[PDB]
Amino acid sequence: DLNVEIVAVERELWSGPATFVFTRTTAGEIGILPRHIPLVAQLVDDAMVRVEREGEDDLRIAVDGGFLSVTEETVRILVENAQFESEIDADAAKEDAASDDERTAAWGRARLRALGQ
Amino acid sequence: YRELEAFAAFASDLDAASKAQLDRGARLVELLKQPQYSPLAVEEQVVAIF
Amino acid sequence: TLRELRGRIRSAGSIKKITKAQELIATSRIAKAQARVEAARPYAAEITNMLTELAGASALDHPLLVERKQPKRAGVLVVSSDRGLCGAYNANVLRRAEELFSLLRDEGKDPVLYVVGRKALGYFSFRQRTVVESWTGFSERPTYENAREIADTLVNAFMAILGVDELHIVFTEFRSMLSQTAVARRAAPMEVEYVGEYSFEPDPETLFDALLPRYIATRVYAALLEAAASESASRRRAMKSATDNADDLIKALTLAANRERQAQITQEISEIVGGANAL
Amino acid sequence: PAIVGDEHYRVAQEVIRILQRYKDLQDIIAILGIDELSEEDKQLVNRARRIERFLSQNMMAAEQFTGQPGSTVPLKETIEAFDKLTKGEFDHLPEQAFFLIGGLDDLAKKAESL
Repeated sequence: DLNVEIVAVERELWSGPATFVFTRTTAGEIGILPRHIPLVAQLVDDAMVRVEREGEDDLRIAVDGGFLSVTEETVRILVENAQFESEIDADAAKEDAASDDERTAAWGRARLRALGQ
Repeated sequence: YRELEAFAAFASDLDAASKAQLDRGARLVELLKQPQYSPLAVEEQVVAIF
Repeated sequence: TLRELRGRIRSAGSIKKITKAQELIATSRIAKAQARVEAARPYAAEITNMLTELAGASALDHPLLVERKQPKRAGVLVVSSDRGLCGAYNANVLRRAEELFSLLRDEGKDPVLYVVGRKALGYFSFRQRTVVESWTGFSERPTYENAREIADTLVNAFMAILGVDELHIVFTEFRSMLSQTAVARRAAPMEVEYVGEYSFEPDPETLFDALLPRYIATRVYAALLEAAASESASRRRAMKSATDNADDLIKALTLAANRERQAQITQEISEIVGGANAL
Repeated sequence: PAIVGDEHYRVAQEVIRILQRYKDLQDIIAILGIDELSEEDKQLVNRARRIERFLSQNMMAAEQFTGQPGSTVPLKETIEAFDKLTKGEFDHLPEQAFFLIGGLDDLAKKAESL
């Protein structure tokens, strides 16, 4: 099973094991299952992450301009700021998605995508 | 040394010269320390302060 | 005189109470800030690791890694507190900043200020030195957003707009609880550190270029966190010193007030018995 | 000023102003130290400490106690030195450089030694 850890710059955000991880890197969409070759990539500005947690349901995360690393030991998602699907404010994300600012608009669109649109 | 020890009690760092002075002063103070009813002849004091 | 002494002994007691409270609150906030500093260590370590891998795979021609041909200006990010009672914290930071400015002039570089914290703004405004940009109100509780903004401004100045050909950061490193030392680090251009001895998407040149600004941002964030921890430690030390000084001043004023109390009693008795002897 | 001259009077009164402001701050300096003062008072306090230590002199009668020979400072040199100190032309030297020194030449000599 994958050792999936999501590390925000301020703090470590999540550390549960998973069977499958999914995200849109800058050069296309990618999925990682255990024993994937080492990799480094940049998640799209409005990226989202799906972690197929083995025990419970999958975890959908809105990620802000994060980086993805795959290693023989663990799968790391470095994050500037991220939110689990349960913590997303749907109305706030909808409002931000129309924001003029590129960063705010991208973050809101990422929140919408993680939530389930 | 007394003044510098008062200063350094709360300073964040001590320079090489300051630390050397503090170390010398601590040993000088410990050297002047003397037990009661144990006076020292003047030559013994000369050697001790030396 | 006795009334003045008792009023002063009242003030000193109130000040002792306030400074002891501040010392204990600083002891708590030191723990909080140190916990935050540790909490950001994983991201710093992992981003540094992937940065080393990309640099191994990169060309190493990014602007942040190559010295400018002729350095004219050198930005300096001075990280200072925003509230007083922090002892010589701000003084040490600004002394190191001035030493850095002298070194820069000896190298021909013209320093240009970016200042974090209100106190450094006052220090530099008194000395008629212009701060291009200043950020305030988060030295106690820095977030990653403030570090992102600071790093973005610094990197934009470095790339450029008059711009700067180099940039340093002066801040109080939190070496240990007892000791916190003002240090200056050149945050750009970064030295390539070859040492004895993966896949990349898109190619390692673009990924490395998009990662390096993030590295500068995380290093600035770590600097801000460590400066906050050092500020809290310096506040603890300064408030312990203030409490000790207030206690010593209370003792001195109490000894005095006792002396004038006894002297007033004596003088009153002298007057009374002088009147008695004459009558 | 009618007797000692306007220069002497001005320097003396500026020194007195600096020392009086230092005395007024003394109560705060006792608790918190110079680090809490404003930067116009911090500068004033630094040069006030230097003025206070410069008023000291290696007296000729003090040789029997210290061994250091005495020094005499002419009035014009004293006025010049304190005019400089009040204007901040010496506020970068260490304070001990002004201690029991007696003059500007000796001030420079001791500064070096430190």
